[PDB]
Formats: sequence, C-alpha cells, structure tokens
Amino acid sequence: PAPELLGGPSVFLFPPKPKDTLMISRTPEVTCVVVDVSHEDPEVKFNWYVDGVEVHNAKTKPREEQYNSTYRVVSVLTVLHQDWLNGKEYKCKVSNKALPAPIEKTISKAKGQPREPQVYTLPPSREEMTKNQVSLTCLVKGFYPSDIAVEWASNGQPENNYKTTPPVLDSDGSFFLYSKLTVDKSRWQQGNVFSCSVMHEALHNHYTQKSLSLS
Amino acid sequence: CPAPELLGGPSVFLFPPKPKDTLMISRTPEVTCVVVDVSHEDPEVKFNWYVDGVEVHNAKTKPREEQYNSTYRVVSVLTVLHQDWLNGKEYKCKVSNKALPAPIEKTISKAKGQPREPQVYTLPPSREEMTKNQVSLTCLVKGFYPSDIAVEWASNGQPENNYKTTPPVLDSDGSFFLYSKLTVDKSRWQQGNVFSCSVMHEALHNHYTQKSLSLSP
Amino acid sequence: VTPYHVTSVWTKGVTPPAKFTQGEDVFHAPYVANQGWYDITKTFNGKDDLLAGAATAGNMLHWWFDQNNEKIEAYLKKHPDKQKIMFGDQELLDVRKVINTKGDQTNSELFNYFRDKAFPGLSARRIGVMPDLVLDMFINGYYLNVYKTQTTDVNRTYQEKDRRGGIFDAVFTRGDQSKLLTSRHDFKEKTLKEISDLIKKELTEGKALGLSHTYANVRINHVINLWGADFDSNGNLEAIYVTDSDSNASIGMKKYFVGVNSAGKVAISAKEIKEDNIGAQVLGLFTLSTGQDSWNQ
Ligand SMILES: *[C@@H]1O[C@H](CO[C@@H]2O[C@@H](C)[C@@H](O)[C@@H](O)[C@@H]2O)[C@@H](O[C@@H]2O[C@H](CO)[C@@H](O[C@@H]3O[C@H](CO[C@H]4O[C@H](CO)[C@@H](O)[C@H](O)[C@@H]4O[C@@H]4O[C@H](CO)[C@@H](O)[C@H](O)[C@H]4NC(C)=O)[C@@H](O)[C@H](O[C@H]4O[C@H](CO)[C@@H](O)[C@H](O)[C@@H]4O[C@@H]4O[C@H](CO)[C@@H](O)[C@H](O)[C@H]4NC(C)=O)[C@@H]3O)[C@H](O)[C@H]2NC(C)=O)[C@H](O)[C@H]1NC(C)=O
Ligand SMILES: *[C@@H]1O[C@H](CO[C@@H]2O[C@@H](C)[C@@H](O)[C@@H](O)[C@@H]2O)[C@@H](O[C@@H]2O[C@H](CO)[C@@H](O[C@@H]3O[C@H](CO[C@H]4O[C@H](CO)[C@@H](O)[C@H](O)[C@@H]4O[C@@H]4O[C@H](CO)[C@@H](O)[C@H](O)[C@H]4NC(C)=O)[C@@H](O)[C@H](O[C@H]4O[C@H](CO)[C@@H](O)[C@H](O)[C@@H]4O)[C@@H]3O)[C@H](O)[C@H]2NC(C)=O)[C@H](O)[C@H]1NC(C)=O
Ligand code: NA
Repeated sequence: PAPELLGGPSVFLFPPKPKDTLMISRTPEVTCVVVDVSHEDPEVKFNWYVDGVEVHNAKTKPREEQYNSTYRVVSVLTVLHQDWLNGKEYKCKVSNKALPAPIEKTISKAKGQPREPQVYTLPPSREEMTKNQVSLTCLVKGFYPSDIAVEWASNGQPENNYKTTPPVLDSDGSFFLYSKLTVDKSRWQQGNVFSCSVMHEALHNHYTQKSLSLS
Repeated sequence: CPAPELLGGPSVFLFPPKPKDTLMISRTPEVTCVVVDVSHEDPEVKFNWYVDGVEVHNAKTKPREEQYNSTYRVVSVLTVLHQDWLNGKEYKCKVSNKALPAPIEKTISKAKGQPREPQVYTLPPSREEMTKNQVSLTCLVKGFYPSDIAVEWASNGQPENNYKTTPPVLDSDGSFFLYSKLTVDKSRWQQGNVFSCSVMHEALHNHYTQKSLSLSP
Repeated sequence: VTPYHVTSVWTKGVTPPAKFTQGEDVFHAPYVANQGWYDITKTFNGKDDLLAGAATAGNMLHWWFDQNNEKIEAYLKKHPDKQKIMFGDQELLDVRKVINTKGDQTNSELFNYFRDKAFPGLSARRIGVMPDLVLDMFINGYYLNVYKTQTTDVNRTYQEKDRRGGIFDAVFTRGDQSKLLTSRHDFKEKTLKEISDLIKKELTEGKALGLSHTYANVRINHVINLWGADFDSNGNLEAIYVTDSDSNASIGMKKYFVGVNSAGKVAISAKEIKEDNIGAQVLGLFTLSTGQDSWNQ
C-alpha cells in the first residue's frame, strides 16, 4: 500500500482591479491560479461559469516553473464591467490528474449596501515644513465595498511618489484609508494644486477628484 | 508493511511580548512558552526559564488544558523587564519531559536593526468635513523603524477611544508610516478642546512623544 | 558486579570524539570539525523549524563528500555544469561553496539552500521531508513530490530529473536499482535485538545512518544522525551517539542510552531508561551508502 498524499494542487481565485471594473476603457479580468502543480501531473484543464452558465473566452497562460519544483498555472477570464458590479458569480473549475475530481472556486463582488466615499485632502503640518520634502494627505472614508482606486495628479501630469494604506474597517462597518503624496517642499510653497482622484462604484461617474493647494 | 510518519522538529513555540506592552511602563510585557499536541498518555511538561543564561524563578505555569481535538496544551508565561527586552537580552525556554530524549530549548530576543525616530504630525479635519455631525482628527506617524509602534489619543487628560489606526506601510526609503483617525462629534472639536496624539516607539527619547491638535492655537 | 564489556561501532570515516563532558541534562562532546561527523543546526527562523529531515540528509551528504572526495573533484572537472544548480539565469547553489562551508553548523550552503530554495514552505505546512528522499533527489536527481512519502521506486513512470538536484546524475543515474544509495527501515513492532542487529550491520557495511523518534507529541516526530553505537556482550544496543539539528551548536555529539521502556518499546534518553524515564520510542532508520562500487567504473 502507498501512503496517502499529504496535500496537492491548491486553487486561488482573484477579483478584477477596482479601477478596471469602473472604466469602460479598461478590461476587468478574473484570474484563476493553481499552485503546487506537480511535474508528474502538470496539465490543468480550466472551465469557467457565470451564474452557472459556461463561457469560453478564457486566456491560457503558459505554465511558470518555480524554485520548489512545482508549477504555477493560470487562466484569465475577462468579464463585463456591469456583470461584476451587478453581483454575478464567477466559478473556476480546475481539473488535474493528481486529483480524482475537479476543484471549484467561486468569486463574486462583496455583498452589502454600497456607500459613497467621502474624500478630504489635508495639507502638511506647519511642523513638517522644516523638512526638504512634505506630506500631502487624502483621507477617503465612509465607503463600501472595499474595492477602490486612489491616484494623485498635478497640472495635468500624474504624480507617482505616493503610498496608500490598505482599507481599514471602521466602527460602522464602512471602510477608510489614507494616501500620502510626498513632494519637495518647494513645489508646495509655489502654490501648485495637487489632486487626489478616487474611483469607486458608489460615486457618480465612478470618479471624483479633490484638490489641495497652499493659498 | 512499512509506514512513514511525519518528521520535522518540535511542538514547542516561544512568543515575544506584545510590542505595545514593551513600550508602556504602565503595562507588563510577557514572553510566552507554549507546548502543543501533547497526548493524554504523556507525562508532565516542566518549564525552566533563563535570561542571558541565568535561571529565573518567576514564571507562571498553567496546568495542562484539554482541547477540542482532545490533546493538551501547556503554557508558561514569564514577565520581562521593559528595558531588558529592548537592550536585546535573550530569553530561553527549556521544556523537560520524560518522553523527550533530552529537554528542548528555544531562545528569543528582540530583532536588531538600525532604529529610526518617528516624525509625528497632527492634521485637523478638512473644512469640507464640517458639514458632517462627526469629524476626523488625524495623526501621521512617518519615518520610523522598526514597525512596532503604539498610538493613542487623549483630550484634556481624558482617554479618547473612538479611533482606528492603519497598519504600518513600507515607505519608499525603507522606513514605515501610518495614520491614526480619531472620530469626534464636530461640537466637541469646535469647543476648542485640545486633543493629543501619543506615540510610543523605541527610537524616541523616553520611548514616548505627544503632539497636540486643537481648533485654535 | 560484573566487568564492563562494550563493543563500539562507528561510521566509516568518523573519528569518535575524545572529550565528553557531563552536562546538566546530557553527556556530550562539543563539535570539532574535520573529525568526519557533522552538526547542521537550526536557527528556527520560521523556515527551518521542521526541516530535520533535510538537516539529517545534509549531514549525510557532507560525510558522503568526504568519503568520495577525489572521485567527486574528478567528476566536477569532467562535468563542470554540475558545479552549479541554475534556475535559468539565477544561481541557486554552488557545489564548490557546499564543500568550503560544510564544516559550518549554522551556515553551511547546503542547509541554507535546503531552507531557502528547495523546501521553504514545509514548516508553514507543518510537514517535513524524508531524509532518504532528499538524498535520492540531491544525488540521483529523482523528483521529490513533498506530499508523497513512500520510498523511491526506481521503476516509476516519472524518470526526469529534479531541478533542485541531480548533481551526480551521470554516475548515479535514475531507473537503476544498483545506483540508489538509500534505504529506509521501520522499527515500530521490532525487538531490541532486531533493531540492535540492523544498526550493527549497517554501520559495519559502511553506511551513514539517520534515526527517527517520537518527540512527545501526537503529530510530529524527530530525526537525527546516528554516528556510532555501543552494544553489550549479548550484542544489544546500550547507547548511541548522535547529532541533532534542534540542539544548539555548543552541544554537538550526544550520548543516548538505549533500552526497553516501561511500556515495552525501544526508546532513547539522555538519561537511563528506567523507573519513570520512559524516553522517546525509536521509529525507523535511514541509510546512505558511498556508491563506490559505481564510482569505480
Ligand atoms: C511553491 O512556490 C510557490 C510560489 O510562492 C512564491 O515563492 C515561494 C518561494 C514563497 O516565497 C511564496 O511565499 C511565494 O508566493 C508557492 O505558491 C504560493 O502558495 C501559497 C499557498 O501555499 C499562496 O498563498 C496564497 O496567496 C493568496 C494571495 O495571493 C496574492 O498575493 C501574493 C503576495 O501577497 C502573491 O505572491 C500572489 O501571486 C497573489 O498575487 C495576486 O495575484 C493575482 C492574480 O495574478 C493578482 O490579480 C493580484 O493583484 C495579486 N495580489 C498581490 C497582492 O500582488 C492568499 O489570499 C492565500 O490566503 C488564503 O488561503 C490561505 C491558505 O494557504 C489561508 O491561510 C489565508 O488565510 C487565506 O484564506 C482565505 O481568506 C479569505 C479572507 O481573507 C477568504 O475569503 C478565503 O475563502 C480564504 N481561502 C482559503 C483557501 O483559506 C494564500 O496565502 C501564494 O499565492 C502562492 N504564490 C504564488 C506566487 O502564486 C507554493 O505554495 C510553493 N509550494 C511549496 C510546496 O512550497
Ligand atoms: C489542537 O488544538 C490546539 C489549540 O489551537 C486553538 O484551539 C483550537 C481548538 C482551534 O480553535 C485553533 O485554531 C486554536 O488556535 C492547536 O494549537 C496550535 O498549534 C498551532 C501549530 O500546530 C499553532 O500555530 C502557530 O501560531 C503562531 C502564532 O501564534 C499566535 O497566533 C495564533 C493563531 O495564528 C494563536 O492561536 C496563538 O495563541 C498566538 O496568538 C495570540 O494568542 C493570544 C492568546 O494566548 C491572543 O490574546 C493574542 O491576541 C494572539 N496574538 C498575539 C500576537 O499575541 C505562529 O507564529 C506559528 O508559526 C511559526 O512556527 C512555524 C513552525 O512551527 C513557522 O513555519 C512560522 O514561520 C512561524 O515561525 C504557528 O503557525 C497555534 O498557535 C496553536 N494554538 C495555541 C492556542 O497555541 C493544535 O495545533 C491542535 N492540534 C492538532 C494536531 O491539530
Ligand atoms: Na545541532
């Protein structure tokens, strides 16, 4: 008798990027990922379902060999913007010869009454002005679900020297986050207007921008 | 028939103190030694504790605890001194049991790494937020390393507990930053009440600083 | 009272330690390099916690290198490509480094590589790895599926090389029984005599040994290197000498008593098996041969 297997292929199934689902210029994709695929049994067959109905547009990524002598095997299904937002369920079914049966995972958008982000821009502290670079802050609160995109711009150009905190659960069950843009103090002192852009389902046109400037 | 069994290492785990406990002299930090997956047939687990190789006798040892999976867990808890932990002294749990060929040793000390001092800045609510019933007081802590930190709020000497603090985020220069948000009724803020953000961290003098935030200077 | 009378058998190529201190808990000889034995020692960084199988194999490999030291240098000139494990563009292991660091308990390249590249997600999973299988993967290059724990079947269908190993592929091939250098034996259910007898033969035939045992939990057992054994006039084990990756580097070689315990099981203790000292039951044995029949060719 063989000893019994102590594990096998795992499937992880990942939603679209928030921004992709909210801009009809972009294409949102659901991604199905299989790890611990053995070299003895490396083929993965993928089948996709939307509200239980089969769809045939998945793209098949080439397998990725890993340092631990397994494969990471991926399938990527592009979805329709409004299907995702209307709360439809995407099901990845994964067949591999190491398992006697398929693994099924399902993803959908978080459920809950959507709620509009409140966006507020907060200038640098007077105390921080002793430094060469200063901190512009955007607080986004009151929003649900947690899928959101935040960016910065100035004067028609994107600003990329920022870091955004992950969403944090607030006491009322909504979410909040902060984003920090770091700029050279000189730029702020000149009177330049920097802008915090937020994309989310519960905003009109899925978008808002709030401005921040010295005056 | 031959049959394999899993081979690996210990069912003995040694845990550091809570970061905030080590940074507030009001609180007591504890190092915790835990033995899991102990059989009902097994004999007593004994603990011995050592600090820089010197035996200490103040550990508090619970009797063994039956679990839903019908094994026992045995815990011992040694209280440590704030400055000993931060000065990088080593705590050693020895676990003795007759069913082990010899006692198992684990040792933990603080991870070392070049400290960096937090910069602490308090930021009032947006003018735009004043149309709401509750407003947002913000404390930005940046520039700090390591990531273990505690932030609290106070007002006129009274603790303020309606806050949430973000996890630390790794900044571009390899330091950390976070924001804390205190939510207060607009009315209380407009009263000119003086709120305070307190930050506890290794790289501050006295391990502590406080910055004030108020409507009118 | 009778005269003391002990037959001691040690692994091919291993000088028994000479100075043995009695410590508070164990009788031990501190590590001195170049005596032919090895003490890979875990740091417990989250990745090596449950990697005693790869450590015991590591120590068996470092011995193997010492035994086959001239044939191996000749092999690496003949096949320079086996001086490195490449993953495309990146270098994962240098066989030259393994050799220059093998003396280091805490920072051998061979354990770093096992901990960091080959088997970094095992401890998180709360499984470990079978020593024999690490060896069959490192030398012959037999693929190691970490969820499959049976011994290597040479006649198996998947015969391709593991990209983590295969260093001595061109001598120790896959598919030939005769080139598999490893064994594994179950000792549950067996007698002191039977176990004593198998350890004597394997040592005497010139194998390196690893011994697994119960570790006072229901779920996860331990494995160590068995470097020498003492037997009585009746030829039963009295004692063994071991290195152990959970033991810190200042301990080194430990003497363990052997003997039947209260509950009628063969067991091992830093102290004498008697009274309430029930010790850890011994569970199985792992074996590595030099492969010199093959090297000669
Ligand atoms: C062999 O190596 C491979 C490669 O691993 C890589 O290299 C090695 C050396 C290590 O350093 C690895 O850490 C490194 O990742 C191993 O493959 C890995 O296997 C593990 C599990 O063993 C997987 O962990 C899962 O990861 C997901 C999150 O995955 C994203 O984020 C990762 C970084 O944060 C990133 O590395 C991944 O690529 C992935 O990135 C995303 O990719 C998508 C698609 O492209 C993209 O759209 C995203 O934008 C991108 N995101 C980012 C951040 O970049 C994590 O969610 C999993 O956690 C769930 O499951 C756990 C069970 O293992 C469980 O404990 C968790 O709690 C959690 O449980 C879930 O919880 C949610 C609620 O939060 C609940 O709703 C769910 O139902 C519940 N589900 C379950 C099942 O419980 C998990 O940690 C790695 O993704 C995977 N790495 C890669 C690169 O694919 C392999 O394991 C190794 N094998 C061996 C034998 O060692
Ligand atoms: C039988 O049941 C036992 C009891 O478990 C508990 O009760 C059962 C009924 C369930 O409800 C469990 O989910 C529950 O935990 C099990 O004991 C556990 O064993 C496992 C390993 O087999 C342990 O996992 C380890 O967790 C470490 C972190 O420990 C903190 O977080 C744990 C959860 O993730 C938590 O349970 C711990 O108590 C501890 O958390 C603090 O607890 C206190 C209360 O005491 C709280 O007030 C605090 O807020 C908590 N947090 C803090 C920070 O204070 C990991 O660090 C560890 O990983 C490390 O080691 C591995 C290798 O060993 C490395 O790979 C890795 O890199 C890292 O170094 C590991 O994951 C678990 O902690 C144990 N539980 C307890 C209570 O101790 C038995 O395992 C189970 N037996 C079987 C056979 O199933
Ligand atoms: Na050791």
